[PDB]
Amino acid sequence: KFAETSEEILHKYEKFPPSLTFHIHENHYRFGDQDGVIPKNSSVIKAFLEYVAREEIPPALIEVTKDAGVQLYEGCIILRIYDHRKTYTTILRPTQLSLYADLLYQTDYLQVRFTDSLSLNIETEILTASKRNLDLSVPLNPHRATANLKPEVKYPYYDPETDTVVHEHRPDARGNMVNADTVD
Amino acid sequence: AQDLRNDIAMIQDSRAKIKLSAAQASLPSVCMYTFHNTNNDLTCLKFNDDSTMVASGFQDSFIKLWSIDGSPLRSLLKNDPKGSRRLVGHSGAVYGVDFSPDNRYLISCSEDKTVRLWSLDTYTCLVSYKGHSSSVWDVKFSPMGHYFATASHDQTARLWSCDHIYPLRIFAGHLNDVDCVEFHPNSTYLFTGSSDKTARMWDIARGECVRVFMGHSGAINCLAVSPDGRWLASAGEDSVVCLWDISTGRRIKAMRGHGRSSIYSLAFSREGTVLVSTGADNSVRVWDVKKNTNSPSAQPEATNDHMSVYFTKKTPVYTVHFTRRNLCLAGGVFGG
Amino acid sequence: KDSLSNPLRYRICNNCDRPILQSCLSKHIKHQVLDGVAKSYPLPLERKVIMPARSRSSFLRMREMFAGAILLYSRTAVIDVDRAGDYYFSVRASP
Amino acid sequence: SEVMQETIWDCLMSNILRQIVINNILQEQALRSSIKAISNDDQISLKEINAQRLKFVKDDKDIFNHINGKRSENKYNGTGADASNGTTDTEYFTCLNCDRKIAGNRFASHVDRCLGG
Amino acid sequence: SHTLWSPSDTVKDAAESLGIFNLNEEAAKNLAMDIEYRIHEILDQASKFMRHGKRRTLHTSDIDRALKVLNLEPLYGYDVSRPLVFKEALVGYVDDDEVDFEKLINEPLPKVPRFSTFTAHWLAIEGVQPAIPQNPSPNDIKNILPINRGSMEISNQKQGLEVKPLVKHVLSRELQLYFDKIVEVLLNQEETKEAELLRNSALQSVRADPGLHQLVPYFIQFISETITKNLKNISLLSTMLELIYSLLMNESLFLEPYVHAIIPCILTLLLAKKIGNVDDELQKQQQLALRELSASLLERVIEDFGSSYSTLKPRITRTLLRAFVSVNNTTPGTQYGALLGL
Amino acid sequence: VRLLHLIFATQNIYSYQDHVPLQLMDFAYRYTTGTLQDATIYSDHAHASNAGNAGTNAQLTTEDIRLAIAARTNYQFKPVPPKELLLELAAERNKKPLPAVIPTWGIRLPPEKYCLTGKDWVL
Amino acid sequence: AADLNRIVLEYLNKKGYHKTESMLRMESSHIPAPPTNIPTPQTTNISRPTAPGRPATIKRGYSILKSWCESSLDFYRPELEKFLYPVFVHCYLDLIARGYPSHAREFYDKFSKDHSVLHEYEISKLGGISLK
Amino acid sequence: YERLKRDILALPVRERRRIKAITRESGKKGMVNSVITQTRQALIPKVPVVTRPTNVPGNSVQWAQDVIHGFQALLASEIYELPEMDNLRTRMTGISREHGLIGPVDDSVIEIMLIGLEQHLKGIVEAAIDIVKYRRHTLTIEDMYDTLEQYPYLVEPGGTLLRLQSVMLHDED
Repeated sequence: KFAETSEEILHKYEKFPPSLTFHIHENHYRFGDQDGVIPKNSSVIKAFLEYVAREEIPPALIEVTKDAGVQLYEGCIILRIYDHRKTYTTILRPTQLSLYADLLYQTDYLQVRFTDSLSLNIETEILTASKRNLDLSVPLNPHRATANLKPEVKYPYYDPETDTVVHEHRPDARGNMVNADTVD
Repeated sequence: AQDLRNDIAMIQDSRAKIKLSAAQASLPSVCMYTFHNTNNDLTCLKFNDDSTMVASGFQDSFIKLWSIDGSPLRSLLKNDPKGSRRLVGHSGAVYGVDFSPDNRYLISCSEDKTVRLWSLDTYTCLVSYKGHSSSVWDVKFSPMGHYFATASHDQTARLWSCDHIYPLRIFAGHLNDVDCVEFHPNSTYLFTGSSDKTARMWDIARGECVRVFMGHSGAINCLAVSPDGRWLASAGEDSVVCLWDISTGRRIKAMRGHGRSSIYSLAFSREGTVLVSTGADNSVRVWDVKKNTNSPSAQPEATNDHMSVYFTKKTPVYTVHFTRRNLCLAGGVFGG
Repeated sequence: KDSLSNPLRYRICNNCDRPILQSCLSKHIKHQVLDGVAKSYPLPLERKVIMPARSRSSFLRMREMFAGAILLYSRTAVIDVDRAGDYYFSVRASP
Repeated sequence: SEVMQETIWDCLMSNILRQIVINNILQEQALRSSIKAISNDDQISLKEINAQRLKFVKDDKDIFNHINGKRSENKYNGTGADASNGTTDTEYFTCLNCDRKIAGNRFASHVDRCLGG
Repeated sequence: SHTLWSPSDTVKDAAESLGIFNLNEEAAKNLAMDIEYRIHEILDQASKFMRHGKRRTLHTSDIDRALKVLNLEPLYGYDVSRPLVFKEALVGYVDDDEVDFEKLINEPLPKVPRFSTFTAHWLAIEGVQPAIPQNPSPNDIKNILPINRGSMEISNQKQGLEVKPLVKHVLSRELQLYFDKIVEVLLNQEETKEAELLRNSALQSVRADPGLHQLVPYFIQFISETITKNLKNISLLSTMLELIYSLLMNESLFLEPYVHAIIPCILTLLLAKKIGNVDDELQKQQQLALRELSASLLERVIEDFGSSYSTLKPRITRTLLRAFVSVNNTTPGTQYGALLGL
Repeated sequence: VRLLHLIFATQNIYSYQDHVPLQLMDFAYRYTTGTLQDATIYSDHAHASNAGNAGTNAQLTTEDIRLAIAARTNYQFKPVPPKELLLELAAERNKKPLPAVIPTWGIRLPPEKYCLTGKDWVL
Repeated sequence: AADLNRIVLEYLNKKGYHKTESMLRMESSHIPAPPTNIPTPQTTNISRPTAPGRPATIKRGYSILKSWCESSLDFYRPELEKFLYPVFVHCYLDLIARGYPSHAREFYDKFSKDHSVLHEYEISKLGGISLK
Repeated sequence: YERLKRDILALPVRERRRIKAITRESGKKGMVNSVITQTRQALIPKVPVVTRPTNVPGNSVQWAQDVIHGFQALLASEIYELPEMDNLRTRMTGISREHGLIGPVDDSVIEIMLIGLEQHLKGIVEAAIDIVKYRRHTLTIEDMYDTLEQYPYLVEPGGTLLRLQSVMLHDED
């Protein structure tokens, strides 16, 4: 019953709203019960959208998300986007920075007698193993750990005329060429 | 393939009790290589693949290739006219060296945040590499070639290729220095071990840590992987070898021995039946590994899982290399 | 003498199951101080923390965005103008 | 003087060792003759000597099984109810003062109310 | 006070050497605190550099580098040679003075040591540790018991005396039965159509399979028993020649220790001094061929193990030529084998 | 100093060379000199120096020392493990794909003009 | 010890996509892997040098044939020398019909110099053919 | 050696001082030495809120609206130019309130700061120019990494150098 998959997390973990719904109507950006609105402010929401075009939850949701929802609201998220040109949804996941943030907001209380570097370290040895009971530990034979079948090669040869030759990959950038984009 | 099928059935009949079943333990042979006259100016050794050369990285930017069994070390050129080849091209001490499994190249890390590549048909550098902010301890190839990895004091590890000159991936999960790096036999995982008394695993594509193993009051220095994909070895200043299972994240066994000294190097068999530790208490220590594991091979007549210990003439030992065959091959220093 | 030298030596009566001590059977049938002190655990005065402006700025920005959106009200510290120079401070934790 | 002193110490040491070994061999010969199917001695609930090849009574490194190798309740597992596999919660004692089966974890509280009478 | 490094005099010495007077006590306590922490800091870094040089006796290069990595200024002027004194001095004690100075001219030349060259030997053949070459004797009983802990461990018919192969407990319960299956499938010798097909795959199994360095000498004694028990069966000697071609095509087997015990089988077979060998239309139609196969096997053996021994090819050449020229061969076939082996 | 050996005993390093204690004590002297020097400057700064405006009287509380040390560790003294910085930075690197190519059983080098060609250097 | 179980279970209680069912499976980080086997080259084929992000076996079989023979005894040379060429031309015909005519050409003129002392016109017989 | 060492340490009269240093020092409300709490406490914004036992002068109440405003600025490295006064002033008030001061920056600080800044950067680029050409060229990133390998005393480590070793991309990408 292993469930630490990517597409299966969306296919099976569906049909229930612990989510955060987004809202778009081609000019504003919104999620949840938001009194306000976000315009095309690339200082913020493009940092968000960069992550959400991938499947990573940003590092920063966690503490507000935790203090907001007491349960049934975490582990991961899915976001509810719907256009006005349909409705769409797609999944986001941790990155080990979200997980390290899951240790930070635990530090605003009991800073003393907490053995931080010990306890909050050993916590991860259990958590990381428990999140992931699906690893792929399976070998396969090379030509190097057996015998009688070592192959031949002809790149590092010795011409009679020239000294030796090698394998060296191929760009298109030449010398005395245009350096890069404009200065703006 | 009718007679072919009958002969395949005959091979299957050989499988019935004519083919060996267990391949139980087998106590090893050894051949030692003590390096005299160095004034302790010597960090690492490393042996070849087909067991013809042994390279030692000194502490003044020097790499002194040695030839076992003769002096054929001559270039293919017309110039460059005994069997010891010295490599320059470095600024600081050398801490790790590794060979190419096609065995016409060589890689060598240092404390001057360089990684460098050498040929072996001209004994000559080709490339320099720089993406690291601090000393690089150990550099190891992939089991297949093409990709190599490094460990540093910058509390991070970088996985390189050989064609591209700047790193491809950077791995960051250590609250102290990453002492050692190794690749699991599929070549899609890396095991870092550190002075923070913890060990970690990484997906080269992902970047981020699949598993973390904690124990071992003390540092870490060397790691090993058993060929079949269950088993990693943790060796550290604590002097207790720990065998770890990747899926469990909890050590299957805790081999106890080796007095009270740092354990510098270790290795498994060709078929995972046996391992070997190798230490600074002037002793090597063969351990059985299947005494209490999921394959309890016992074969009956301080703690157990300890077949034999071979002492040396006041020599701290630095490495091993199981050959294809039964025997080990060792490297130590200090003579008497 | 030597109370744990051997097990309790007794027999059991087959009539009433009582454990009987042998003598009762017939009647029932009828310098280093400084090493221990040297545990100083020294400390520094101040430590640096490598934290640029950009990382914490993006973090804090997105933080207060979500904080004003879902529910100052964010999770903040509290430092007094006096008796500062200490190293850890309390927190408001206002929801 | 050293050789004579080592000789005196060795006579003291060997006599003491022989006395301890005689006590051990006789006790264990008595236990084996008395109980031919000996798997465990009487022992106590408190752990004795650390487990060995002549460890009597079931010793669990994991701390979960008793001297007969059986589960007590060292696992707080379950389905949120009926958990423990039924340890003392699902046991009962017949009270002779009122003729009722009483849950064993409630015998003390039952006694105070029952013996009142 | 708080910790080590008593700030009543140490920090006082520092400040009063600077030229101040007013350092409150608690300040100097805290200062002792800081400098002690910096000490532990640099010390751990130089340890990190220590255990890469895989040494223990921390030298000054360790701390010098450990400074260079902390973005901290270096420290010059501390040479290993010309050792230290810490001479005393008293005032109405301080225990400090250095009286190693007053030089005017130096004209000494340093002497170069040998280069770093390596000394191989042999150690631990098959579990047993020789003491004859450069090794220890049992003198680690005198070592300090926390350190170096734990300790478990006549003729050309020799295969090993310090290994103790007599006790039959080492092999296994499994391995005796495996060996029985092997020998029984070998010594079958019933038909000419299926028996070779029934045994050849076990032959080609021991050709290539792992962990066989436990049961080698049992195998050796068994096959030597086979040759000394019987001389007539072309079948058994053919199978044994092919078996030795098998054991030598293996890749997971080390066979230095036993060449000087397998040579006699090949030679006593290749000569093949037959007391009988009656005329049977196959006394020589293949006996020559069997001798030829053994000779080629011999060529292989000498070509392989001609580096770990020098006396072998010598001994082999001497044996065969002594058996060659003797007119009392009593048969041409032995001399033919000698000729085709030479 | 014997107490320096006593401090060595805390880390299981009883293999010194006897130059280390001289050297580390010299170091700490240098360090604390600089420290309580610039702290004295700051104690002057609170005492409002220029080319004659007031006197210079020393107290040297702990706050000044704290100031004089935080400036040093502003550019020295390997700080707490900056994990979060590295995590985000490495996620920025750990973002663009692998090459996903096959050099077909050899080594693939950088192109010449990025390779070195370690010839005898010459003018 | 048990405090770690307490705290991680409270954590997983707060993680809304970790219910009580699968949190206990999360506590099954104490069952290890089964004893598995090493991939001998009996059944499992080789893999190619690639990336970690997801023909010519004929050539390697012929390489086996030319390696295992020459590494054999001297008695067996005069008979396997004639076992070489026919299977070579057979496997060349097999691959050039399989659909890799370029590969066929390359390992042909690579291994055309196999039996040049016996066969003289056959190299011209098979050199004037490229396409299926 | 250890026993003899302790005995010789007792030979000094400081055996008494050595005997007293058994407790745990920093007799305060605390000095934590962990990592994560240093980080967090060095990450959240602080707030200089004040007491008032009898009178805490200043005549200007403390605010943390200023800290939010400071962290919200379009700081450098997004824009392509060094910041003009106003941005820098808005960022400073934030830092001063966030450290535990009060009172407004007084419009001369910003200018001296800009001055020191442009001096800094002229020094750096002069260094790189001294690298590339000895006596029509155009400069790259690698030359600046070279000169920040040679001269690292210029820049304070942290933040940017690590970021500098994560921008050196290869040609095709």
